[PDB]
Amino acid sequence: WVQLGAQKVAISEFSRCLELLFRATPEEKEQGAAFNCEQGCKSDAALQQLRAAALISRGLEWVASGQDTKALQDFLLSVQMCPGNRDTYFHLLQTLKRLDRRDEATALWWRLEAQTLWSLPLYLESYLSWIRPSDRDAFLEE
Amino acid sequence: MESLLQHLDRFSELLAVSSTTYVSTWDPATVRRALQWARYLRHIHRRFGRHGPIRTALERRLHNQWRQEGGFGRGPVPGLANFQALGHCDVLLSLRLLENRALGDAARYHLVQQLFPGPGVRDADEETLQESLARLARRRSAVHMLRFNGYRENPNLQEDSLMKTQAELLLERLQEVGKAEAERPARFLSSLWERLPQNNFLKVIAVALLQPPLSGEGSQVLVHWLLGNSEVFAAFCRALPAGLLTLVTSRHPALSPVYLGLLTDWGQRLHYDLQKGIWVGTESQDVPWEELHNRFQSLCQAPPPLKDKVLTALETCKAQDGDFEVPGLSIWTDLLLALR
Repeated sequence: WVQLGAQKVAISEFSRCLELLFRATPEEKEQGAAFNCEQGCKSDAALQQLRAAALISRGLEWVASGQDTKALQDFLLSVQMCPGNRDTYFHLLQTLKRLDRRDEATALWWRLEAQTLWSLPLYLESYLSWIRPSDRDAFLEE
Repeated sequence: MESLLQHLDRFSELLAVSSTTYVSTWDPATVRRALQWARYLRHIHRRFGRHGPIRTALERRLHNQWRQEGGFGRGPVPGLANFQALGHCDVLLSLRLLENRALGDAARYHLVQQLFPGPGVRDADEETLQESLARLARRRSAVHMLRFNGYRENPNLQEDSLMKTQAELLLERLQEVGKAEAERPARFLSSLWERLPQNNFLKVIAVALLQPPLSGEGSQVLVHWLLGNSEVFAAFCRALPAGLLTLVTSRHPALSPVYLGLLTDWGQRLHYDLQKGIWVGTESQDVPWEELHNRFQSLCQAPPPLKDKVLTALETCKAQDGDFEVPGLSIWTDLLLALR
C-alpha cells in the first residue's frame, strides 16, 4: 500500500501488525498440536527485529502526514526494544535534530558508542536493507 | 398586625442571645416571660397562621432577618428557621437554655419544674411543652435505632433518604429566597460552595434536580447556576456515579451537550502504550479509561433522545481524529467498538 501511496489503509496494516506483536506472543507451543516453524518463526531476535520494523514503517507514515509527536513515540519504542538495528537510532536522531537537538542527541550518541545478524529470516533481512537509508553512518558521525 | 412585629423581633433577639453565655442576669421572670411570648406565637401560628397577609408579612420580616444577618461575620446564628418554627419556638428555646452552662441554678430548677410539672396536669387539653419534649426524644431515639439497625445507603442516591431529605431542606430554603427576590439564588449557592463539604453538597444538588415538584422552578434555578459556573460542574461529572448523570441528562437536556463536551476534553489528554493494551492518562488525576468507558456506556444506556445525540457526537470526534477502523489510533473508534 505505501508504494501505491495510501496513508490510511497502510497505517491500518502497521498498527494491525503491531497489535499481533504485543497482544500476542508467538512463543506458544503449550500443546505439541502440529508441525511448526522451529527456527525462523520463534527467535526472540526475529520478534525484536520485526517489531522494530513495523514501528519504523509507521514512524515514516506519521512524518508523511506530519505528526512528529506520534512518529517520535513509535521510533522511541523500537529503540527501547531492539537497540542493535541502529536504523532505529538514525530515524529518532533525524526527528531530534529537527526539533530538540542538543541534550537528547548527545545522550543517545554516548549510548550508541557505549553499545559497540544471528539467524534473521530472509524476508525480514531484505526488507530492513530495503527501507534502510544510505547516509545512516554519515548522520551518526555529525 | 404591627402589634406582632414588636413582639416577635424582640423575642427573636431574646432567642438569639439565649444560647450565648452572658446568662447571669436571668431569673424565673425572664423564663416565664419567654415561655408566655412563645405560647402567644404558638397560638398565632394556630389561629391566623393560614391564608393571611399577616402570614406573608411575618415571612418577609423573617427572611429579611436571615439575609441582613447573612450567615456571615458577627455570627452564623440559625434562629427560628421559618413559618413552621413559630409553632415550636418554645422548645428550641428550652433545648438551648439547658445546653447553656452559665444558666443560674434557681432559674434551672423553676424552668424544669415549669417544663415538666409531673402528671399533676396529666389532663391538659392543649399538647403542653412536656409532651412535645417526650415526643422529640422518642422520634430522636427512634431515628438512632433505624440508622444503626436497618439503614443502608441505597446506591441510587435518588432512592436514599438523607440525601433525599437534605435536598428538600435546600428546595424549601430557595423557594423562600425566590419569593423574597432580595438576593438571587446564585449568591447563596456561591457562599454555600465555600462553606460546606463539596462531595456531600453535590450529591444533594444532583438528587435535588430529580425530586418531582412540591408547590420545578427549583431544578430550573440549579441548571442556570451550574451552566453559569463551569468550574463546579467539572467537579460534579467527576464526583458522581454514571446512572446519576444519565438521569440528570434525560430530565434536563440543558446538561447533555456540555457534559459530552467534558468527556470529549478528557479523552483528548490520554495516550496509548502498545505493551499494556490500554488507554491511560499522562497525569495521575486524568479520568481513566475505566471511568470514561463506563460513563459513555451509561449515556448510551439511556432513552432515545440522548442516545442518538451522544452516538453522533462520537462519530464526529472520530472523523476529526482520522477515520481509522482499527484500534490503537482513535480513542473514539476504540469506544464505539467497545459498545458491542
